[PDB]
Amino acid sequence: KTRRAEVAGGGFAGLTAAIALKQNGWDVRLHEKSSELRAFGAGIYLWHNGLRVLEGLGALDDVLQGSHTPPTYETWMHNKSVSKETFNGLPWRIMTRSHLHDALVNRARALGVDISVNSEAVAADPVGRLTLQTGEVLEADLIVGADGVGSKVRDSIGFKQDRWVSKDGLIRLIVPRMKKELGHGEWDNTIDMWNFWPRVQRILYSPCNENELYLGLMAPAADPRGSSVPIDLEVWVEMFPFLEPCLIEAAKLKTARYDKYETTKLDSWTRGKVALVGDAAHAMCPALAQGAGCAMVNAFSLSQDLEEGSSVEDALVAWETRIRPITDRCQALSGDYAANRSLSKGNMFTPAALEAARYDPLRRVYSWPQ
Ligand SMILES: Cc1cc2nc3c(=O)[nH]c(=O)nc-3n(C[C@H](O)[C@H](O)[C@H](O)COP(=O)(O)OP(=O)(O)OC[C@H]3O[C@@H](n4cnc5c(N)ncnc54)[C@H](O)[C@@H]3O)c2cc1C
Ligand SMILES: Cc1ncc(C(=O)O)c(CO)c1O
Repeated sequence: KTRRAEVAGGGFAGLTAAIALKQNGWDVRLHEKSSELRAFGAGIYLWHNGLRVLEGLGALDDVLQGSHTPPTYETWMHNKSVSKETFNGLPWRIMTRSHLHDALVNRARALGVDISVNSEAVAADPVGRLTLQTGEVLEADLIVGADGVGSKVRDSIGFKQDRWVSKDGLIRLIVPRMKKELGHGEWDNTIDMWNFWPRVQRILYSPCNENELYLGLMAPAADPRGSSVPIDLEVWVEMFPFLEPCLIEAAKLKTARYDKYETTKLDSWTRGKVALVGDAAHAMCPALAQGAGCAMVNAFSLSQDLEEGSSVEDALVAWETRIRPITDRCQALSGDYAANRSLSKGNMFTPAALEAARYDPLRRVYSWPQ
């Protein structure tokens, strides 16, 4: 009598899906292919939409404790401040990835979500079957493909996919704030530090709390010094000398990686009893800082549509129809911003840019008007 769900992927999308379903009385098992539950990418921004998902998941308190809302989101071009934005009170937050992940994992475990590590999904059947790498076949009423950009769940079924890969990437790190050492300034702000001269180098400066600073060091792949890991300290200090104390700390991180990005748009997100959520369905450009935000909204919204008394297959179709346009629009605008380097101008968090952020998944309305 109890509905059973199998979720592939222990990232933000899968954990959100698992918690939301479990709260609604589903028996839920989650599979993570890695040997342990961990989140990579150093730091992350969430906004009102994702904070509302966290509220709905009962995971908000653990997130807000030990995370940070800057006094303002500031943009520089060539060390000149070009904008300071506060989004008319719209809630937002910066945190380490591990901080968000821990909150979600703790909540999943408190609810009794069955979590299997070293467990890899390699195929899904729309009739409600999930196959693991070992050969084990699991039957369920709902299968969730939350297994990231290279989703085997998705690819085992076959979806029409618009794929794009970025030639350029960035190096994302957590370092000590070194706040005292930074001297005079507004070092609690988000500061997006753009430059095109003398070279294309950018740092997104993102405090996570009183102890930890999230840095995104961005340079073209064709730049053999700026794209180097561990970081080429000299070329970063040269263009960002006011961050030297933090950059010296960053240079100690020998695990640093230069990560490129892909985007994904699919003809649909569903097939029978299989739903694709998160990057598996809709990986996007990071300009609007909404990749995980949309992923969490979508995973949460999936649980909502499964409460309507419909068959799982109909609920999944209804879910995509209801919730997908917010993501399609956000993904498109982020792509345009990225292609045009729009954020470099500052003042670009317009009402349209903030549309995904303004969405409240709990009440299903748009809040915090701009
Ligand atoms: C540079 C950059 C910056 C970003 N900044 C932000 C930001 O500030 N704010 C924001 O909201 N979003 C941001 N995003 C986007 C965000 O990182 C993603 O949208 C989000 O992490 C997607 O989560 P997911 O759970 O869908 O996928 P993933 O995070 O990829 O997680 C899937 C989980 O999949 C597990 N797995 C993979 N294959 C299998 C398998 N076969 N079987 C079982 N498990 C499997 C993976 O190991 C992992 O544990 C950023 C993205 C990039 C690239
Ligand atoms: C929060 C954020 N905003 C914008 C961008 C961007 O691509 O301009 C990135 C990439 O790291 C971000 O992480």
